[PDB]
Amino acid sequence: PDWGYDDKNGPEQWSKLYPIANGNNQSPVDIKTSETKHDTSLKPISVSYNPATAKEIINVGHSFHVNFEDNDNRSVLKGGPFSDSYRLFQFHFHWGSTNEHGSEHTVDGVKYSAELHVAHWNSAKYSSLAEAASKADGLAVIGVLMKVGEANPKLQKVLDALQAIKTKGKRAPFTNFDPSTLLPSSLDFWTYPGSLTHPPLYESVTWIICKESISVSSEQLAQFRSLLSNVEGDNAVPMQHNNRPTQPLKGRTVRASF
Ligand SMILES: CCOC(=O)CCc1ccc(S(N)(=O)=O)cc1
Ligand SMILES: [Zn+2]
Repeated sequence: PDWGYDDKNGPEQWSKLYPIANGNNQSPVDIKTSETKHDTSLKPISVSYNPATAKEIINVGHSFHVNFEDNDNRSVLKGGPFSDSYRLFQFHFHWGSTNEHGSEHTVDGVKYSAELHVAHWNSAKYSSLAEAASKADGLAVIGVLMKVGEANPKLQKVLDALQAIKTKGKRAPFTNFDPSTLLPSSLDFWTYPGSLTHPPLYESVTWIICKESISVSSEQLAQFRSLLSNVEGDNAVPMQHNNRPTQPLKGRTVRASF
């Protein structure tokens, strides 16, 4: 690809190939709690995922993705600021070189070790992810900040699957898994209109950021960074980091459900 996270093809240079990178609805962002606007119009978040929709895990070079079958509404997200039902299709993570950083969103300037993203597309208005991907109200992503600490047992199945997709392009069946089990006990959240955090960077994401974080150990994070960005046979190139710096809010208002 013509983009990555290196010095030459990293976030700082993405605007040269993708001008929208300097847009008005870019993500992630720093959430300043003193400036958040509590909205009583926000309903609780509701997630109902069917473990049978889990499909495959893929090493995409810069990260790894766990995709789900999205032919129907067996797995959906509702409530919050949505009136329409959003269909789950994937979840993945972002992390940094060291524990000091790794998350994409930040709260009051505080950076966490990694971040979990659970993505969905508007199947109420659109017919496919491809169509919805570029629509202002096309995507919905739940972001969960991961604070380094005790090992998180709920990450086990995912972590155990990485040894099968070590190098770029590798992919394997990943089934019978319900990602709602990775979410924090409380679903209080913040929401704002944003975008994909990496190319194509479409400003089509309604973000749902959980107030409560989930844990992850230094060793578990080591496993993410142990993934390789090269194709099998070439010299190993560890996947050290894949988080984008926070972007300018530019007038946007972050709403709180609590
Ligand atoms: C199976 C096809 O998968 C996709 O097209 C995923 C697109 C995609 C969804 C969400 C995000 S993020 N970082 O903004 O949460 C990035 C890229
Ligand atoms: Zn992401």
